Amino acid sequence: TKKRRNNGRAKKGRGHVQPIRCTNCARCVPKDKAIKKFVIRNIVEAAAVRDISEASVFDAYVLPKLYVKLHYCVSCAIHSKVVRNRSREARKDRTPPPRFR
Amino acid sequence: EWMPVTKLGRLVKDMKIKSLEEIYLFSLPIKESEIIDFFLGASLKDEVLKIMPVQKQTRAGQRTRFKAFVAIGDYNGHVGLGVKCSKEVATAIRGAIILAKLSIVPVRRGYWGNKIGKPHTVPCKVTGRCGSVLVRLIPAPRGTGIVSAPVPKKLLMMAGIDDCYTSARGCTATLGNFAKATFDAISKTYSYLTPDLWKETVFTKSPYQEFTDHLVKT
Amino acid sequence: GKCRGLRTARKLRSHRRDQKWHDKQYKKAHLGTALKANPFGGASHAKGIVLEKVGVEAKQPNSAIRKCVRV
Amino acid sequence: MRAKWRKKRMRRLKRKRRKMRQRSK
Amino acid sequence: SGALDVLQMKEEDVLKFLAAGTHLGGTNLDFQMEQYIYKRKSDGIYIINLKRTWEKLLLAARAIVAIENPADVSVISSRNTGQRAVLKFAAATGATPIAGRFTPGTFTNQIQAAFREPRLLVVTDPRADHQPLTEASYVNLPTIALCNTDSPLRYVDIAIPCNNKGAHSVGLMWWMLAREVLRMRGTISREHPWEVMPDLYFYRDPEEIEKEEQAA
Amino acid sequence: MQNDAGEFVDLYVPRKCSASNRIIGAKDHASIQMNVAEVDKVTGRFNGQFKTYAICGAIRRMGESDDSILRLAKADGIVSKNF
Amino acid sequence: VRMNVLADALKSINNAEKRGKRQVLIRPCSKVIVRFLTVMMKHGYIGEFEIIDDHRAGKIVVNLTGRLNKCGVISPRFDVQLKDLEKWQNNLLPSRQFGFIVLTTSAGIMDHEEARRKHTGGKILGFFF
Amino acid sequence: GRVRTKTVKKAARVIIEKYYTRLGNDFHTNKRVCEEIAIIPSKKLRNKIAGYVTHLMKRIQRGPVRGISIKLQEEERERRDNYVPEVSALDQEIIEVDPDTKEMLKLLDFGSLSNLQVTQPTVGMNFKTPRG
RNA sequence: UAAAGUUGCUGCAGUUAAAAAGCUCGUAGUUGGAUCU
RNA sequence: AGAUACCGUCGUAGUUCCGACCAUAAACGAUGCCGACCGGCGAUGCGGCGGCGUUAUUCCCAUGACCCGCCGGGCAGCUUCCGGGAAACCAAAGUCUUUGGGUUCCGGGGGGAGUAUGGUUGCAAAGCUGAAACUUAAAGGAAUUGACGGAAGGGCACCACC
Ligand SMILES: [Mg+2]
Ligand SMILES: [Mg+2]
Ligand SMILES: [Mg+2]
Ligand SMILES: [Mg+2]
Ligand SMILES: [Mg+2]
Ligand SMILES: [Mg+2]
Ligand SMILES: [Mg+2]
Ligand SMILES: [Mg+2]
Ligand SMILES: [Mg+2]
Ligand SMILES: [Mg+2]
Ligand SMILES: [Mg+2]
Ligand SMILES: [Mg+2]
Ligand SMILES: [Mg+2]
Ligand SMILES: [Mg+2]
Ligand SMILES: [Mg+2]
Ligand SMILES: [Mg+2]
Ligand SMILES: [Mg+2]
Ligand SMILES: [Mg+2]
Ligand SMILES: [Mg+2]
Ligand SMILES: [Mg+2]
Ligand SMILES: [Mg+2]
Ligand SMILES: [Mg+2]
Ligand SMILES: [Mg+2]
Ligand SMILES: [Mg+2]
Ligand SMILES: [Mg+2]
Ligand SMILES: [Mg+2]
Ligand SMILES: [Mg+2]
Ligand SMILES: [Zn+2]
Repeated sequence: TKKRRNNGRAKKGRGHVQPIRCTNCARCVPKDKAIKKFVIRNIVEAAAVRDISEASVFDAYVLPKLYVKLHYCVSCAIHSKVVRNRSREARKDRTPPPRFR
Repeated sequence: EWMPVTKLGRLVKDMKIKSLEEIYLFSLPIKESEIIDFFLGASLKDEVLKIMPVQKQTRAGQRTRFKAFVAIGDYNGHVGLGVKCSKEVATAIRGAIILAKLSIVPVRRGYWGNKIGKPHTVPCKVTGRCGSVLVRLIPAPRGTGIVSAPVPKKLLMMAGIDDCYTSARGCTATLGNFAKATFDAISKTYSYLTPDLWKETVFTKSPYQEFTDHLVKT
Repeated sequence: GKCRGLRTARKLRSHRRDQKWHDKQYKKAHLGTALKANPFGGASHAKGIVLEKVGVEAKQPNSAIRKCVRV
Repeated sequence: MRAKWRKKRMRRLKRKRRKMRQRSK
Repeated sequence: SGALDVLQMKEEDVLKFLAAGTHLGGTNLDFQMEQYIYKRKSDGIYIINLKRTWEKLLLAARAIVAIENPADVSVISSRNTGQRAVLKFAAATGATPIAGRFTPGTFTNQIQAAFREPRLLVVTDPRADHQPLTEASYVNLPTIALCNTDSPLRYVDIAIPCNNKGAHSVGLMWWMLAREVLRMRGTISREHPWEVMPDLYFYRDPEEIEKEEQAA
Repeated sequence: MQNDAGEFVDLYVPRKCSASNRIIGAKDHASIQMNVAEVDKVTGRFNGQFKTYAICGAIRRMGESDDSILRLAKADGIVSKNF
Repeated sequence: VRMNVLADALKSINNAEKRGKRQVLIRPCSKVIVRFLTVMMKHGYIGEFEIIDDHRAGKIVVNLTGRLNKCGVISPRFDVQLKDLEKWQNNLLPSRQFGFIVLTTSAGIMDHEEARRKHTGGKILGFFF
Repeated sequence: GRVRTKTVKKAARVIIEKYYTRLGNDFHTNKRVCEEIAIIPSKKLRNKIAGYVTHLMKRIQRGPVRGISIKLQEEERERRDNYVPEVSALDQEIIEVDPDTKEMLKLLDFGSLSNLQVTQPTVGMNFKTPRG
């Protein structure tokens, strides 16, 4: 009984895809199958922003951002709750979750 | 006493429709069981084919219901089949009889060789499908009789077929599918375009359109 | 699929002859090992000398002692 | 028993037979 | 219109169509709605051939008139824009209106209070009145629809290629259909314009109601 | 249809679809029997005569009943030739 | 590659008949195809057809009447004697009141009944009913 | 919680449907009318029905309700629905059309209309949402 | 022997129930486009 | 409890290149190849054709970047009562009792068993071909209702907590 039409990966019209290493557990997982996440955040947190803005020697000095690409295997993605199981009808929906308010 | 709730029932009760073939011509769905009793009447005979217990698993234990298969016919060109599931056997049998006489179709009968006298066999080879069950009916010479399994034979006799050859494939131990496949095969006799039906059709007034003024009154 | 040429009789016959050997009963009847292993040798009946009396325990879920003889 | 380990056990038994059942013998 | 001069479209009808915008379609075109289209202009908007629209409207009127009992025709609207037009059409012609929600099983469940057995069905939008359309296939019910450039035609027998989005267009289509039906019946005449104006069939838009309430 | 003696032997004669010539069965509940009124060429009022069309449910499910009805009306002269 | 032209033409005709089409385009043309279509048309199953003549193998446009249930081809073309015709009639035809088996005989391409009248055998091409 | 069970709501709706004229916005007059017209074998049930009837009457006075409809209200809505402007909104001294619309009208021998005014079409063809 | 359309030429199957060679080339075999009164 | 495991520190063959062997993978789309026919929709990669209008090559064509379309192969996606199937599902897994376009390989209830033996290839590990005696009434596929889960998300309770 096939669970998904695409076999859970994005491989179409090719034979092999080079594997990458899970950020959490260092497992070898094919790149197309792995769960990718691009994280752009601030180096200093919310309170640290106000604490630092007064102690800076510059005027309106913009704090640098942190850019990270994260790769997860299925087990780590499920356990960390970045990915959850869905209903049989809702599995087909592949629209990203409405994070934009 | 019968009080119809549809236009067709009111027309049939008020003696505006002569025969059931008028209803069959316009493919009007039948929603009241009393129409068939009005037309076919005493010629209808029914027979219970199977009583099957089914069970649904619950927290406290299994819940059992009984399903009745009833075939009906007048042995003179009309045949019907009905299935009904209930808690009690008698209620299921009554429901199956009602549902069987509701879904009654006419049967077309043809000849095998020389066309002398009344028709005795199927016009041609007809196939019916249900689940994995496939049933094939083939015309037979006069006096041959019905060469089939006991289950299709009852439906063929109730339809009014005298002679026929029968083939069957699939898991025929499923009595419901076995009966429904041959019922479909019998129903497909009037849906086959033979060269003697090539004449252009002359249309006629529909009973709804013909008796609209009488329907307005009642 | 199957070959439907007009000159394919040899292929069809050879294939059927070779694929009849995958039938359990045909191979059992035509191989000769079963006939060799059959104590009767193909006979309907046989005559023997009773060596002794034995009791065989009935398989579960039945419980009994079936009386048999070694001959 | 897992089929992979059953196959490995069969292979090891066959190798043991081959060592014991020498072609010279 | 069998090429009859009496049934030809006049200039005032063309002006009404142009003002209501019935000739303006959507950006998408259905593959079975392509014989009623004329040409796709820039910005992706499709233009509808008004002569074919008039032909389809006259054919629908001929189909409606052929029914003896006027009450056997059911007119159904689900969207709010068509409800007032359907009610006015039913009042002027004698049909049975269904404005708002359509209850499933109306044509099939014979023990319900609202069980009906119409002989003809007229709808405002196949994509919005799909539920009444689907139940027509169960009881041998012919259907008439006001379709658009992108509209499915399953179970639709007579499709009138108009613009069913704007309130003015829907009201004008219903008013013209009622006028044609009445003129074919032999109730009003073709020699003088109809007494009622086509603005009685338009959607009220309670914002407009509030604006008019405070006019004086 | 009939025997050697010529006597007709059938329960009824089913009607065929006007679009595809297929037989409309007794259990085909998606079939339509539609009537189109005829008008007088002089006045344009209802003549009292009508033309009858029959469409099977298979065509209707295909969404091809609109074109079939249009062509049938054009053939009968109800719809203008320069449609 | 394409190895039978009559098979392709008959399959196209049958598929177009199932879909309720009014006309069918079949290419390439062949005189065997023309004979088969003529045999079918003489019994009123298809109707008039027109041969479009390009300079390479031609094409045919066939009108449909909706009277055709099944038209098919038999491969390979088996030799049929006059005493073995009844078996093919029983196997392939739906009834004994309608349907025709098409044969190519030394007299020409005809149906099984016309071959019985002329007392000749041949090779089976196809059937239609 | 003070949610009313369906019995109270059904009785109140039927009472308002049948006797809309006799009711008002006063709880005590409503509860005196209810015992006159309806048979309630309980005092608390009668009080609940009257208290819901008063709330529903206030809601009706504010505007139309999703449920019941009064015959007088329906007739008055007909009068509000026969509103007719003095002039037709379709009547325009100038109607703007695109050149393709003018060609379509011309093909139907309607190119002689004076109300038509040809407007310049948009120069750029960009009518699709940017994919992304 | 029929039942067995469970040896299937008529007439069986090969995604998940038993099953299509890891892939390609290729001899024999099988099959092969129209057209001549 | 016990770890000869999962965890942590080291660490030998190996992991890297050249030359000889080995020919096995859930080597999978668990779906042979060639050809014909049979519904829509929007994208996408390559080539070609046509057309308002923005940009760069300071001017001009012309050529690049966009925009709107058409044709042909290709990887796919959505939808459909085209039709199939036990169903899951499939525009092929359709055009099959209305059964024949050509052709190759290949299966015959579950185990014994891909085992023994013979043959053959390899340095070896092993690869290919490949049984029987005997044993058994089921093994298995898809889906449905329950019960469980050291699975996910909600709700309620001073016989729960705060
Ligand atoms: Mg699973
Ligand atoms: Mg490739
Ligand atoms: Mg791979
Ligand atoms: Mg993934
Ligand atoms: Mg069994
Ligand atoms: Mg065995
Ligand atoms: Mg016991
Ligand atoms: Mg046997
Ligand atoms: Mg047999
Ligand atoms: Mg056997
Ligand atoms: Mg057979
Ligand atoms: Mg089998
Ligand atoms: Mg398998
Ligand atoms: Mg493969
Ligand atoms: Mg060769
Ligand atoms: Mg040749
Ligand atoms: Mg392998
Ligand atoms: Mg794979
Ligand atoms: Mg494989
Ligand atoms: Mg493309
Ligand atoms: Mg490319
Ligand atoms: Mg390009
Ligand atoms: Mg077959
Ligand atoms: Mg086996
Ligand atoms: Mg037992
Ligand atoms: Mg406690
Ligand atoms: Mg506490
Ligand atoms: Zn991981």
